[PDB]
Amino acid sequence: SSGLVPRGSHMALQEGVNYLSGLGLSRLICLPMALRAAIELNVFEIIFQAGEAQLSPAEIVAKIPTKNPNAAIALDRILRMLGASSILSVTTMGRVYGLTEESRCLVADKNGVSVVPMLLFTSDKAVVESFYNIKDVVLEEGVIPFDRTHGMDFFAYAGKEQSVNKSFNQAMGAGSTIAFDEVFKVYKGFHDLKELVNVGGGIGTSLSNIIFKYPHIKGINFELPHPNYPGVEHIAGNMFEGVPNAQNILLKWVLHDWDDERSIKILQNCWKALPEGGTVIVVEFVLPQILGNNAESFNALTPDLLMMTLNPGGKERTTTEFDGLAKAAGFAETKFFPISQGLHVMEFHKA
Amino acid sequence: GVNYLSGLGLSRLICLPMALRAAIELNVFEIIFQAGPEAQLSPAEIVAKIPTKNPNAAIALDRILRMLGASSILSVTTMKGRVYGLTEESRCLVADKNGVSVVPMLLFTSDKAVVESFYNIKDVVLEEGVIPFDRTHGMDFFAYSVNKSFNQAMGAGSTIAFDEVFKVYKGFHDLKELVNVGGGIGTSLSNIIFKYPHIKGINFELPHVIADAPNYPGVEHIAGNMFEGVPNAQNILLKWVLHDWDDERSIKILQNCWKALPEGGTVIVVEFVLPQILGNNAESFNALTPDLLMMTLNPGGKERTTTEFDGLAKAAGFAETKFFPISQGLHVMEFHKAT
Repeated sequence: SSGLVPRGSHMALQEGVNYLSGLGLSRLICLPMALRAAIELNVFEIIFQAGEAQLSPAEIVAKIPTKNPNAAIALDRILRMLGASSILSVTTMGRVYGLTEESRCLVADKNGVSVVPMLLFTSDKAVVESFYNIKDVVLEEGVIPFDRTHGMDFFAYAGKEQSVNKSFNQAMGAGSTIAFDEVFKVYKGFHDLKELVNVGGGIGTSLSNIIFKYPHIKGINFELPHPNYPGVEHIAGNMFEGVPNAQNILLKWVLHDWDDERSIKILQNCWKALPEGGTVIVVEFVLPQILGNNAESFNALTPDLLMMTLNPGGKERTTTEFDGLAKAAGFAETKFFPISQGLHVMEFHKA
Repeated sequence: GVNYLSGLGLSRLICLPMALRAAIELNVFEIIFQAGPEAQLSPAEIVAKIPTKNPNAAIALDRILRMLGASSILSVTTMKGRVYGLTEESRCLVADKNGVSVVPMLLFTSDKAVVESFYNIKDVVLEEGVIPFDRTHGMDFFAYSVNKSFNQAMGAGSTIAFDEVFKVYKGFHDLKELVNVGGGIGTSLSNIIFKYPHIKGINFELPHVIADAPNYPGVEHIAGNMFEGVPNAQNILLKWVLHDWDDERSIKILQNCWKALPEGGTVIVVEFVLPQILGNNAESFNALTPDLLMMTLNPGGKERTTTEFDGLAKAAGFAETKFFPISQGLHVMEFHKAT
């Protein structure tokens, strides 16, 4: 950075509160809805296909299935908002728009994975409608905002509206693939395992991907009664009643669905299923001890608030809190492995 | 190497306005303010001022406040939990000495009926002449609680804007006569004349609106249609009118103003303007956000740059445009008829 900056004298303060600047807080609702529209119009892939390209609104709508003659002027009102917010790069000539580091993740990789399914689910109408009632969690004990908004719970609602069910399933699948891609680069604890029981989790995709990379692991997928992957045996059951005997257990985004008392009971059922020397491997985002405006913080705060609206008993936790859960279930040794951006793998070791 | 893991954090964009709305509705910002200047309060201290039975209210509240602190809407100090205070932007969420804040506008732009319509904004790109609100709710916006939210949003915004106009712009002091085009029942013009009592005021509005209007000091009511003609007067006020209309209709209004003015007369225009270069700042979003709301609610209208406003005035026959920037994208513009 060029330039010499003297400490110098103290900046003179402005007088009064300028309420006109506070009107700009309306940017907070407009930006996510503008982003959602641009995702649904495929703007980011259209830009990417052009190659550090920057495209005019006319060039972008040329690739959108519309015949609306005013499409470009309409689209520019949306793109202007994304450019002002640094989601798109802008050159003012009208304006042309390109990708930024922030928006590269909206373009699917070689294997078709991006963050788009997560973003579309977390801003889905049924979820956003329930966010209007998040304050009820403060005011009334035991109220679930989604249930109050829709008169049924999230999974009952998703079973009626298949559009919400596809959207949720694709979101969890994308997030899991993204997180495990990073886990497999950093975490070394699968290396010498011979058996792993996945407790919770769903269809068995994450476990099958572990066994692909660690072919000596014999997998068991343990799940509630409702696609068999080789080397993955499927067992139906309720983890609050018991867990099948296990050399090692995998808990991938399970504990954050449950309050402390229920998370402790899951881990106690894990403890009694393990032999001496067995391990629980926990994959979770961890709340940083000091929050700030950074990816580590928002990767924990965002699922925390979505949980508050869909399932307020669940919550995100700090490393200290995770260690507290482990000790309440009788584990005496805990190991923490930072992966990236707040994602951690934790090992709870049975004596 | 694309960082997809960090990109999952873009879901924070929907979480932040909903946490902010919850905190406004829990009255969090006024509770912090009443603790005194530079106060920072724990969640337990804030919950003690909120009527609730719930023994876990403080823990639940911290889940919302944490988000606003991490996003810089609240200031944060970490004790051994966090304490929260106001920042420059959240100070605007507390009423000032004149009783008003930006809260009504924030609550309207994130209101349920508005946000539900935002889901169909892509239909404006895809299908000619679709109005997102109409497709969402099966009827017009004015045909469609919500009317309360809308009126108070527009009233708070106008009150905040004009309190600043009056401080910065000195062009009302020596006017002798003023027509307010689209003045409603004339309240706003009456309040201008209260501040500047030498102005002779004319409230000009459609007949069914003026039918309900009371008598105000210094104000004469005249009924009619601004697209056919405007009353003769020395000066004309267009406050928040032109952004409701496309270029052709705006030029027609201004051509009617030009006809109604004497040589030397002026149109005074109060609007937010789009900056030439957009940035992550209120000067950009104070025009971008109304523009998106109109796309969802009032097709036809649009926000404009200063250069575009000059273009309208010159096309309507005015000889000079004169700009008085107020703050944060708000401008007064004078369009002068040649003498």
